[PDB]
Amino acid sequence: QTIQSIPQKGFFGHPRGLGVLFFVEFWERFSYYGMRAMLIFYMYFAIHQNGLGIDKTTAMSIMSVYGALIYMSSIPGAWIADRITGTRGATLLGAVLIIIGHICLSLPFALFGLFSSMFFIIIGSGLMKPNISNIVGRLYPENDTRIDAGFVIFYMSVNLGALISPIILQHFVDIRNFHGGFLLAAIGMALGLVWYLLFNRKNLGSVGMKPTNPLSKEEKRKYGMIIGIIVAIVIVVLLVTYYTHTLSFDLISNTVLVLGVALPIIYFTTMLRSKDVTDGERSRVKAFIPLFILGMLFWSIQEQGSNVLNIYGLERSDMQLNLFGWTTRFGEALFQSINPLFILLFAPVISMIWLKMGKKQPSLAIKFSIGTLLAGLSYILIGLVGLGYGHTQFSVNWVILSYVICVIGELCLSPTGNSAAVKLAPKAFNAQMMSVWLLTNASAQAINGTLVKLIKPLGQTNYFIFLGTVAIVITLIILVFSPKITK
Ligand SMILES: NCC(=O)CCC(=O)O
Repeated sequence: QTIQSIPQKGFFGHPRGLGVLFFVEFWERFSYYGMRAMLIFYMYFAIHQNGLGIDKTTAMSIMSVYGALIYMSSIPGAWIADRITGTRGATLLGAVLIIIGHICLSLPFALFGLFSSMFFIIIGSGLMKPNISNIVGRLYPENDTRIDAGFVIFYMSVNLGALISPIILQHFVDIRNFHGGFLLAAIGMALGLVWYLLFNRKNLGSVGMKPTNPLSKEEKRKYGMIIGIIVAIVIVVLLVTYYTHTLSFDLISNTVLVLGVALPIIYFTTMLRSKDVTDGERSRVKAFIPLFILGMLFWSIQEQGSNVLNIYGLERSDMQLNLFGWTTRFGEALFQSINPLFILLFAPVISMIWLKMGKKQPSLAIKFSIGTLLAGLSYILIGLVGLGYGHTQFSVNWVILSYVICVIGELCLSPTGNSAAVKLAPKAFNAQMMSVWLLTNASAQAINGTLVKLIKPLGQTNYFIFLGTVAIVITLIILVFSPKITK
């Protein structure tokens, strides 16, 4: 028994190990969202401002493609833990790779430093993200009802790190000390790794020390050749295009765009064509197709707050917060703190609205439709402000109001999708259903990598109105099938 080897109390009424992983996940998410908040400005700011001087659209595309690959890397990363290392080994290995990637950005390696950093953080996040979360659930016995509250505490560390790191790193953006700020994130991640190394054995015991489905001798040869050949094809294609001077980021963004649209098709088709899925379960998988489209439309607009809305605010607004006499300069990195702050303050509030309803509360489709409509309206709001003011500089309050309307939509959509990924999941395809709910974000980010290229031809203001309209009309179309989709 893995439960007999660990403490069952010790961290606010939950296993002591939830305390070790809260500290690790806080420091890892602190360094991730800190690095991310700075990265967009580090890329497109001029060389004389200590940036890389990359074209605005290419910097926006790198941000969205980087985010897509982090979520896609969870899929092979969960597999490596399930079949090769176990969840403990993948977490430790993944954490070490994330540290290397942050150190890559602290060094004066310009573009080599940027892409080698992304490479290490993509692989490391894939190995750490799904497996640290798996260990949290395995700390609880089969019939223990504390598990849901345990994850509510676990995901507080995620939003706490996301809130605090842009506030701390705004100083490094202001003085243009990008390397200094990226070293702070590397030191932040090092605290999380040292804490795991000091307290993982006595608090996590034997949980996750070995893979659940180990590979047989023949499978090590089979999967080794297939993976070996895929890693060999990617290396040569990138090397031949580099030395012939025909390698651009368009190669990476187009490959990831294909993966973003191909992966959801492969997963849905497998679950529908399987013989280990009942007629009742097959109808729920069919009913999650329009919900997947709504989730994708939601995450498309929400994730654009890290590379489109913030640059627009920095370039077109006054960047002067002004609320009931409280006026101060609004730092560009602090746009990334609005979303995690409102989740911390209003996630338990919206949770009590549904708990004081029970049967009165709306369906999964109505919650997914409310969320996508609010995300669509947030882009209509800022688009109409740009259209109304034109060349005139408007208040940063309008940009903040856009982020606030989008986070309110996330409070309706994000928890519903987590519950849908487990309730609508077939008995044999639980891990595959967690991948489709995860892919609503990855697919949206893969589309965003190419969707940002429409900003120059359409214009930044029309781009916001077009996306917001597309999101609302498709939501209202899917909303006419709300009684049908409820199965
Ligand atoms: N759970 C993490 C978030 O939702 C925050 C992301 C953001 O800074 O926009």
